[PDB]
Amino acid sequence: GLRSRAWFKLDEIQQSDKLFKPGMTVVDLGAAPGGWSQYVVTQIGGKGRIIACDLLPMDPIVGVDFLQGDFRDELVMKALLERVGDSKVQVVMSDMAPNMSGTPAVDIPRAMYLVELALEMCRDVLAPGGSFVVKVFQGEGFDEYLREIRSLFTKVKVRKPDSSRARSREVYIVATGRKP
Ligand SMILES: C[S@@+](CC[C@H](N)C(=O)[O-])C[C@H]1O[C@@H](n2cnc3c(N)ncnc32)[C@H](O)[C@@H]1O
Ligand SMILES: [Hg+2]
Ligand SMILES: [Hg+2]
Repeated sequence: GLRSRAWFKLDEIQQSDKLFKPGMTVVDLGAAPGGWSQYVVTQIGGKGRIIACDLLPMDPIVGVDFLQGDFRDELVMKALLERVGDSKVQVVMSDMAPNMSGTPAVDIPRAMYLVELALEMCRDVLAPGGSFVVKVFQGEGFDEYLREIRSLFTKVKVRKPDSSRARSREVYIVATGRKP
């Protein structure tokens, strides 16, 4: 196809939630191979920019500062913050998901650790009034994580893009209006 399933899931979210606007600065976590950043550049235009990260390498994209490393490493955080600088960040987006073993009592804790890391970076860099979109799986830990996001944002929706496989346990929490 011309674009990946991931690209289509974000297009569906932009259609439903209107997160991306011209000139915004966006953080893209678990960016490889680049669908979400490629999509966001079409919305933020050439004057916006993205600071992206993945364990895997990916093709460069004009307007995207891409750092390849393990987001679980405190060091990689430091380097990502170096690319953000004093730019205000209007959206933090995360599509990170772990290598899955196939056993939920193992895969869910691995996945929840990454979205907890994504929320901690959101707390640290997202500007007041900003948005956070994160891939999360149904199951253990989902209720508490959603409650925490609801306490930090003015509006929160749980989206299941039509492009998301019906068999997949994933959903996307879409939060807008980061509270003061
Ligand atoms: C569903 S894919 C991302 C697809 C991407 N949104 C796109 O549009 O191409 C999930 C990504 O999370 C990344 N990931 C998982 N654990 C990570 C970690 N510790 N640090 C950085 N990226 C991680 C993976 O390497 C994988 O590329
Ligand atoms: Hg990275
Ligand atoms: Hg936040």
